[PDB]
Amino acid sequence: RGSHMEDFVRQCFNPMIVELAEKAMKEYGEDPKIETNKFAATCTHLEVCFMYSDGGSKHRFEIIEGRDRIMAWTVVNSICNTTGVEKPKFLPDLYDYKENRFIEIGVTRREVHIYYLEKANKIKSEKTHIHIFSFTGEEMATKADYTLDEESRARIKTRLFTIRQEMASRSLWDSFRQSE
Ligand SMILES: COc1cc(CCNC(=O)c2nc(-c3cccc(C(F)(F)F)c3)[nH]c(=O)c2O)ccn1
Ligand SMILES: [Mn+2]
Ligand SMILES: [Mn+2]
Repeated sequence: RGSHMEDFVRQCFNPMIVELAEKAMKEYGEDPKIETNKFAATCTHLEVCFMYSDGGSKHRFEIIEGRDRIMAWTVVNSICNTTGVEKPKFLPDLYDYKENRFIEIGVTRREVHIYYLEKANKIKSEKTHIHIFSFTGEEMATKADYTLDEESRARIKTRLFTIRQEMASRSLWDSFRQSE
């Protein structure tokens, strides 16, 4: 209790995103009061996922991340049963109604190369698109198909570097980097 990471997450991120990240950690047996770095990562991942869905058209994306585990699996069943795409192994983040594929969003504190390899080895049915962002402004997507336009993607990298900057200004970034 009483971690600077917790008060920064509550001050930096959206109240709804903080609430959405708290439920996800509660449900998966984690405690944002103590597991404060994973609390900051869950909030960051949520925000990026929400800006990404805002980058396309109105009915472009279906948001999977940010729903309770049971409701998230229900909507992918409807997506699989009306489109014909195969059921993803683990839960993804989005679905592309324009490109007809699921999307896996990733935010990393390392080389964009390593994370995607990790995210690719657990989805052997490589039908799901994988998209990595980085806190240093680098990105990395499947088949070089970065899905969105450059302006929407650049907005994501800008916000990511602001979070890393605010984290470092409070001497929190060093603990956040050497923990992923
Ligand atoms: C906190 O609730 C959870 C939930 C799960 C299963 C569901 N998870 C996802 O869907 C997911 N998780 C991450 C992620 C972010 C930081 C650290 C880690 C890891 F260190 F645990 F690997 C993963 N990034 C994504 O992009 C992503 O989609 C697992 C654990 N905790
Ligand atoms: Mn997810
Ligand atoms: Mn993800």
